[PDB]
Amino acid sequence: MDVMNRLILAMDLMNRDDALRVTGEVREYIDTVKIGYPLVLSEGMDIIAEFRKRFGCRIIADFKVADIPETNEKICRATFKAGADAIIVHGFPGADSVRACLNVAEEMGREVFLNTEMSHPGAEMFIQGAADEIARMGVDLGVKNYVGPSTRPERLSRLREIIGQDSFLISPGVGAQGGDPGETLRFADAIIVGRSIYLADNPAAAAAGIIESIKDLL
Amino acid sequence: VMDVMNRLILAMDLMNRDDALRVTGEVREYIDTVKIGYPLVLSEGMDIIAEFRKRFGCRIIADFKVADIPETNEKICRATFKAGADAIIVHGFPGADSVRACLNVAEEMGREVFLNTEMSHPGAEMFIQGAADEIARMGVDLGVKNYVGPSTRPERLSRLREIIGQDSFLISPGVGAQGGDPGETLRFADAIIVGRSIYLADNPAAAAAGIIESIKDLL
Ligand SMILES: O=c1cc(O)n([C@@H]2O[C@H](COP(=O)(O)O)[C@@H](O)[C@H]2O)c(=O)[nH]1
Ligand SMILES: O=c1cc(O)n([C@@H]2O[C@H](COP(=O)(O)O)[C@@H](O)[C@H]2O)c(=O)[nH]1
Repeated sequence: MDVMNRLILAMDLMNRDDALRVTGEVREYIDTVKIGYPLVLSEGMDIIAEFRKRFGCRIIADFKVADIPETNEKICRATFKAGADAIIVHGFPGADSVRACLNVAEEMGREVFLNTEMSHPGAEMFIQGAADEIARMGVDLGVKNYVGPSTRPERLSRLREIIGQDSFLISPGVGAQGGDPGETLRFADAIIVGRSIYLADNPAAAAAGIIESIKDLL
Repeated sequence: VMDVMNRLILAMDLMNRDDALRVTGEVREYIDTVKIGYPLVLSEGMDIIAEFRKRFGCRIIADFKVADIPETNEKICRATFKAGADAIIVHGFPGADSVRACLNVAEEMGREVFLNTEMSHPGAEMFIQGAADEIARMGVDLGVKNYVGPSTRPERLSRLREIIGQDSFLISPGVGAQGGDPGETLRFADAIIVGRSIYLADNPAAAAAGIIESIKDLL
């Protein structure tokens, strides 16, 4: 996956007009948008096709898929029907649940991203202790796309070690949650940025600023 | 706690609006509580919750397995309750802050949170099972009153009932298609969740009635 400027916009605004306007304001800087449940549950799955029509951007559906295999298959099918290029799935529910998603992605010509360790403080309770094993599970299953935490560069580096340089790694927690863009790109292929851009007085200048700060990494 | 008719919750995971409505309507006399998940919501929109409320006298539990950071969890819960869901189901494996985010929105909005503790499918054995007792205890500590646990592992369902106590409300999926027994599950759960055994049956109403006949002495 070739992400413009190594920068993925997390579009978590919850109304269509604002989401479209802000995305339009930063369109020159990105070509990949992560759309999650905040926007989809507020405006419907048709918003994905709308983004594709307006911007041609790739769409990663951040749905943290975390059900039994049978339900996971249905969720992926509905998601790809809506035009998503990729879906993000949790590894904590185990290998069968991940495989269910890989099957549908293969059928519809899409990608699965595996979330290995999350960025927020609560990730320390249960997820962090399982994270290396979840990463190895991804490797065993043939997963090629991963998500790991900008807020813990040492853990992000370990995840990169496990999955290898061939795998694709994206990383949220940059900006609002405290992660640094350049440090994160030592290990991740691309950074995910939400509030630092979409809540900024001037989203375009915020994106431009982040890009300026990592210009030597592009 | 919610008064679940016949201790039976329909898992409405058909992805077609016409079929979902038909089947739900056919079993309406047996079931006043419907679990709606992402298979149906992602296919037909959040307005499906509105349509079920309009058409049927049913409570709606939004099974969204909420599993994000606290800030995003808050947004998901707000949108879900705004749409008319009585309750939402959240994961505990992302930790206490993520659960608390959901509880806070539910408190503010006058709705309820269910916490998923151990899941019913084989893969749950890899990571979830080992965390499940602690996730349940965490729930108790956070003041969670409603829980989900697995019909497919009676021993685990029993332990989870112990941890959360008799006053807590416990619902349990994995009955029928996944191999769990209605009667045995109701030894520990307040209500059973049933999907395919009902919605894929030639006569969903007869399937529901048959489940209910099998547990008649437990009502
Ligand atoms: O570990 C993770 C995984 C995520 O997907 N995310 C998501 O990435 C985005 C981060 O947005 P923000 O830059 O506003 O903190 C949100 O959509 C959040 O749900 C995260 O923050 N941490
Ligand atoms: O541990 C769990 C938790 C669930 O919510 N579920 C959900 O309960 C329902 C089970 O449906 P069924 O009776 O068709 O197996 C599905 O909606 C599934 O997503 C589950 O099967 N196991």
